[PDB]
Amino acid sequence: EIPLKYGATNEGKRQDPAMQKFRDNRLGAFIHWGLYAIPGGEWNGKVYGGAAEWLKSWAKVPADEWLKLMDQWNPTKFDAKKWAKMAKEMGTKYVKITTKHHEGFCLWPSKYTKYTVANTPYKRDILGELVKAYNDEGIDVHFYFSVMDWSNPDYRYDIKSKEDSIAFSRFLEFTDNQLKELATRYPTVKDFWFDGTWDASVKKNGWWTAHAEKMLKELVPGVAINSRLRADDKGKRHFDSNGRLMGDYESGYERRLPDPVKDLKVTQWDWEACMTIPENQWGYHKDWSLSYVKTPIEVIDRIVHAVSMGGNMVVNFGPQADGDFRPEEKAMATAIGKWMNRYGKAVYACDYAGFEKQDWGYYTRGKNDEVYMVVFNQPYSERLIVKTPKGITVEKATLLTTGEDITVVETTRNEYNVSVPKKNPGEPYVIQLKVRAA
Repeated sequence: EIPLKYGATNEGKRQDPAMQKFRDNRLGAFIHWGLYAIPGGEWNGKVYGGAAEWLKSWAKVPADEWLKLMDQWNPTKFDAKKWAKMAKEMGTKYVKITTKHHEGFCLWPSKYTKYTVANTPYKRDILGELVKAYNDEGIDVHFYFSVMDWSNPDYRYDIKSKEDSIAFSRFLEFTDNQLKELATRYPTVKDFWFDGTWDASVKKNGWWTAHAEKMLKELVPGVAINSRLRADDKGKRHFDSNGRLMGDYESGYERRLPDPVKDLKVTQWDWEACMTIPENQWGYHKDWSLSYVKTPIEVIDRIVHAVSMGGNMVVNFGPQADGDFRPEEKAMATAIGKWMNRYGKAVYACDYAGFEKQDWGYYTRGKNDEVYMVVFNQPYSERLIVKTPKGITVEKATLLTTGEDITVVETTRNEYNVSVPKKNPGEPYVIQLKVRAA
């Protein structure tokens, strides 16, 4: 054991009701919305291929000039009730919102900086309106927060002088102030998802990361805190120097998912993946031809994949500067919602099933021993192979949508062919198994 003051605080998964809710939700949406939506990846006639929310960096824009985009912040089509309805129809159980991204513009009227929604033509507390509207639909709200802040000259990337130390200490105070403000202004918040914590300055101040977790947990009963916030005494991030997960869940499979065969270790902790629709755009980018754009079925595959390995999945949206969503995003949310309405019993409140991975798709397990086969790849053989763990048998198979009985044939000791449905469902589909343990 390496002695640590600022390492892991949880042993194993939290099982209090608030964490069970975070987990059972399973499917979320992400909102990246800030000043970067205005230029939408273009600056002075050049369209940059990099992530739109990083345009200040790509185009080397000074802070004062970038922040002058506030003069153009007037999203007249914004309607928090419409956003919440969109999320509800998609089947999301929670929404994670960029309270402040690296640019430092705040979606709530912070008293600790002038770079906020209050000092724009629109004036209104976007974050507060969203919290109310999502909550009215029974949707939990999580707050994204970037520690790295390009708008505050006290930020430092590393500490190389006494003046750096003093400035960064002021920065950490400012950060604390904003975090306490979020936690008290929006007391229904269920999670803080930290970003921009990779710099040497933060790594050298692991004590602060532990303090932030503790401070927020005191202010917001049951709140979840992501692993990305956390560094230990030695500067090790996410997992401490003894290999123990810090925070309440692992946040890391950002546009990447664990391997269904080789990465079963992830089933031992709570975790949440977050994904973009294009390859690498989070904020609004005006030109989605520049990289591969995922289809709804590709997104649904990723959602089920995460749940099959005991994790949550969050699908990102980058709203337009005007406060509406682009057509591709409206189509995506609607297609996901249609599928979730039909097949969501295999997603919501489901978890890892403990079965060997098969080529047809994924298993998920419900709260009362239901085992769902979620079929993405239809065998020409018309047989879905099911290999059961020792002592487990398959008593029945049923097509989820219709309740029709599906033939199950024992082929070997411990292996069955489950027939495909008589009629090809023509989309990824669910067969529910009844299983028995010896």
